[PDB]
Amino acid sequence: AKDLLHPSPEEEKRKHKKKRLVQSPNSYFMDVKCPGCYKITTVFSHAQTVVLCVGCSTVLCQPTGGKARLTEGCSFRRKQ
Amino acid sequence: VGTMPEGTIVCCLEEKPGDRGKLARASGNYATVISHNPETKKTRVKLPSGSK
Amino acid sequence: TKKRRNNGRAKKGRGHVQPIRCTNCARCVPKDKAIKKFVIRNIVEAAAVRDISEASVFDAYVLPKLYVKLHYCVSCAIHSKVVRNRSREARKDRTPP
Amino acid sequence: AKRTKKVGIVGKYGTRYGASLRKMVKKIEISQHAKYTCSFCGKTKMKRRAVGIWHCGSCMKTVAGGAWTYNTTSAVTVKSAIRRLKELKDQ
Amino acid sequence: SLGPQVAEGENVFGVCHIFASFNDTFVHVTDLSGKETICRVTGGMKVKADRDESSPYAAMLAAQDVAQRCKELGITALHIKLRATGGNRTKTPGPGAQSALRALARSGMKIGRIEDVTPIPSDSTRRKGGRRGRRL
Amino acid sequence: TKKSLESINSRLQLVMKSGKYVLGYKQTLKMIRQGKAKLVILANNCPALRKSEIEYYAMLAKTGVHHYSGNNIELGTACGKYYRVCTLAIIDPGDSDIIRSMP
Amino acid sequence: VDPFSKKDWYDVKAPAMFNIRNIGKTLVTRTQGTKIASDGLKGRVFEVSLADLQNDEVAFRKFKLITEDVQGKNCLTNFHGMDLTRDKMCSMVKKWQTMIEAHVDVKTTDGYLLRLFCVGFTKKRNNQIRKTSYAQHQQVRQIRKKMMEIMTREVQTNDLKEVVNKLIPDSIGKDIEKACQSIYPLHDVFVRKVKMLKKPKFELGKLMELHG
Amino acid sequence: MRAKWRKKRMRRLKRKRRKMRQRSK
RNA sequence: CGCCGCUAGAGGUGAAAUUCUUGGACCGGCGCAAGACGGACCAGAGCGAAAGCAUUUGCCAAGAAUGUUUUCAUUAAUCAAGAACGAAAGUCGGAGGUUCGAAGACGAUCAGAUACCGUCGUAGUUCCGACCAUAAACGAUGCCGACCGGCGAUGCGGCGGCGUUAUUCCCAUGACCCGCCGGGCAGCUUCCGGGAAACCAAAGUCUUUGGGUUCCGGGGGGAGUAUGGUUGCAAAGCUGAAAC
Ligand SMILES: [Mg+2]
Ligand SMILES: [Mg+2]
Ligand SMILES: [Mg+2]
Ligand SMILES: [Mg+2]
Ligand SMILES: [Mg+2]
Ligand SMILES: [Mg+2]
Ligand SMILES: [Mg+2]
Ligand SMILES: [Mg+2]
Ligand SMILES: [Mg+2]
Ligand SMILES: [Mg+2]
Ligand SMILES: [Mg+2]
Ligand SMILES: [Mg+2]
Ligand SMILES: [Mg+2]
Ligand SMILES: [Mg+2]
Ligand SMILES: [Zn+2]
Ligand SMILES: [Zn+2]
Repeated sequence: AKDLLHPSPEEEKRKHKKKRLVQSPNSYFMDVKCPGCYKITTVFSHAQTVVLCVGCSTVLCQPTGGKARLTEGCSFRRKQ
Repeated sequence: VGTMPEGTIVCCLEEKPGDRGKLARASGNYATVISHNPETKKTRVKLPSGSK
Repeated sequence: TKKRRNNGRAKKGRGHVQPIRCTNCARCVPKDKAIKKFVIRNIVEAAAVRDISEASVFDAYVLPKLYVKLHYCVSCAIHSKVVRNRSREARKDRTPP
Repeated sequence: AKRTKKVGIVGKYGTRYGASLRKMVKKIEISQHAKYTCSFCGKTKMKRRAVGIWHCGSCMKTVAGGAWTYNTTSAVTVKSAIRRLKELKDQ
Repeated sequence: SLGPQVAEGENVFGVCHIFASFNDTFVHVTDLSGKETICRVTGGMKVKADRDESSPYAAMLAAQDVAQRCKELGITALHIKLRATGGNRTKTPGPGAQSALRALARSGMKIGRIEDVTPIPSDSTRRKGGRRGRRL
Repeated sequence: TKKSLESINSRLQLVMKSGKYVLGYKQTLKMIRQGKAKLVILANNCPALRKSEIEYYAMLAKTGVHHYSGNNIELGTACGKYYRVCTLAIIDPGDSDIIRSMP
Repeated sequence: VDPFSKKDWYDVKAPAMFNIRNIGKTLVTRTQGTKIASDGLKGRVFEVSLADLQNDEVAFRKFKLITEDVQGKNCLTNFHGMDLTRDKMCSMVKKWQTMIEAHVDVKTTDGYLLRLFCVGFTKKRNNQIRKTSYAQHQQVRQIRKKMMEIMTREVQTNDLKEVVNKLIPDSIGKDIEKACQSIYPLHDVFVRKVKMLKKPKFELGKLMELHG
Repeated sequence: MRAKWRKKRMRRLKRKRRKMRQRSK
């Protein structure tokens, strides 16, 4: 017997994107503080295109299968 | 034929230098150039029969 | 019936594997189905090592080995005393010591 | 309608000259009477002249080609080999 | 003859090609290059019968006679190349090689290094046997 | 290379419906003499005389030159009209960036 | 007749820089009429491994020598080829490694053009349970470019004395093993074979320059 | 007798009977 | 095949013989030519709808899985007729012909061999074009979908882990180690349940019998035969019965 009504959060983090009960995704939105000028740029986690900041003309994200890697020393936060 | 490398596929050549075309003249044929000697300027060719 | 689950060989994903000749009777056999071994031998008789160790020019530093991927088919390997038969629960075994 | 089922262009011969001979003459009579697309002007007005000579109605540009088709596959092989041995180390 | 060099302690080298087959055995003594065959005795030369020319007794008599002739022509040491029929055939050497190394090292003929230059193909042009090959 | 030709085909798809262009040698000569044309595109197998003349008019009139590597049948495929064509003239690029890609 | 009463004895002098230059001694017939004695000497070769030439390098990695000419009963040889012994080559092919090949034609500074090869293997890194250790094949296509690239700079701008002096410690192999580390841990890097296809010229002046 | 060679003999008999039919159409 | 040295045997077998051999074979050494083939690395590994695919390199399009807070919004599954691929062998043209080798030839073994063994050698084996559409085409298990135990693996993505290690010095991807997720090829165990059993995580969720759907079998022989029709150049393929 297993409580499917109230499962363990350790299980809920481990299980797949869509196996669990509420089926929320695993991606997030991250705010990148640009090294060049000042600008905070809202960017998606699993971005597919290159992300150019409109002022500084420096490449933020090299898009990769999975989640993109950043350029150099750019923090991020979790917001919902 | 001294200019061309071996493996060159030609047609309408001279046997002796200066008789304006004798070998491999018929329709749809070719001679093939192989094995140059630098000194004593000679060259092997394959004729369309199989004569080297 | 099935005598074996794997049908003898080890092809499962494939549709066709190359054949390789046997050494004895020269029959082509798919190269997982064949009985495969590998003879590492001293190229001298191990009893005859000492005769060459007597009159060897160098200081016994040359020690040549002969390596052969040896490759049998099952129809002659059993006759040539390699793959001797077993029991029902003894077919489930792996590598001999 | 479809007036013949098998013989195609070779029906002009009739019941004579033999089955396999008509079978082997079909596949190259279609080739020598087919219009081809000119590689120069881009139109489809190639037509065979006397044997070995091909001609396009636009631009009058006359190309020495195969005896029955526009290019022999052996000749295309020779042209590819000639350009390869050309740019191979510059003679 | 006087042959090579004197001043003992120095060895005069020769290459011995040993060719061990399942129905014959060759021992062959050549110079370091390979053209000049010094002495060449097979197994069937030493044994009269036809079936014994792959037996290990044939390699002993071939080895004794070649070791005699090499001492006659004054060459001391031997590098040893060993081989069998390796194209499509049995890559293993015959039984004669075990005999021929022993009966060279036993009576003079000091040995340098030994290699097994058996001609191994890349990818095996068709076998002599057929589809199902040898039967009995 | 392949990204360049795919860029050429996609930007020609956009110029096909958005921008303004003229076709044909005689009509492009009007636009190149009037300077209205910005960028000319010549097919591979156009004759060498006409190719040299259009390239000479462009080097006179300060106009972008491009050689479309391809037979004039598939140049018509590129411009999206069933007849064949040898010379494109982008006299008004509406949304594209073909001229802002190479020169 | 007993023709070994007739056959003449020459000594075989090795070329430079090995450590010592006495290979051995050979035997032809005798300069008699049309048959000059120096003819077969121009054609003979020599197959000899190390530890007697290079004075205690590796025992394997044979060398092939082509006898250039003879000089006052001394027959001198130039470099011809370099091979590995069958026992060493058939060793170090383990069932669960990944054998990697490479081959390249390359011209020297002078008129020599030569073909040389390369063999490589993967390596079980220490502290490992996964007993396979294969490569994803794109690192293999990377490393064939790498091993073809480095040989072009050790051979293409060098001459023969320097490339043989590179082949003495396998400096090509130690260099590829060093430059390999960022891509994969290769193991037992060798060149395994180098053989000539065209010799430029006889050049006894270059032979005397090889000596001193 | 194998089913293989039984099919072969029936096949050869079929070819013989076809030749007999074509000999008397 | 060309030369170079030596020298009477060399092949080949259960044992020998046919065959090559002082006109120098086999053997070694160098070199050239031709065609076929890609060993070892190669595994209960991958990929492909299957048949299949293994030297390097480039070009050409194509695809699975994974990641996705991307788009469209029921476009879905199985399918009579119809259609594309479909190993080996076989057939028709063109090119060449290394090895093997049906047929055929001999030599031996046997009472007899036309069989196995050996020597020679035809078509084919190769490539380019067309056809034929069959196999123990096998996991002898139609396809899609869901549920029902565990365990260690391994291949491919993705994610987490101041563990270790190579750069030069952060930095990343590199190489192992630890663990999770997705689906793939598999395996050990078990009283999951089944079946006639062998055995199977499917061949289970079936007398408590119903998720959807195509093809099929009805004692053995006669027989995939006859006979019609249809395809094929032909070999034959597809459909296919009865008397007894
Ligand atoms: Mg049984
Ligand atoms: Mg199969
Ligand atoms: Mg018997
Ligand atoms: Mg020979
Ligand atoms: Mg086929
Ligand atoms: Mg026939
Ligand atoms: Mg005919
Ligand atoms: Mg004909
Ligand atoms: Mg034969
Ligand atoms: Mg069937
Ligand atoms: Mg089905
Ligand atoms: Mg089916
Ligand atoms: Mg991984
Ligand atoms: Mg990567
Ligand atoms: Zn066998
Ligand atoms: Zn035209």
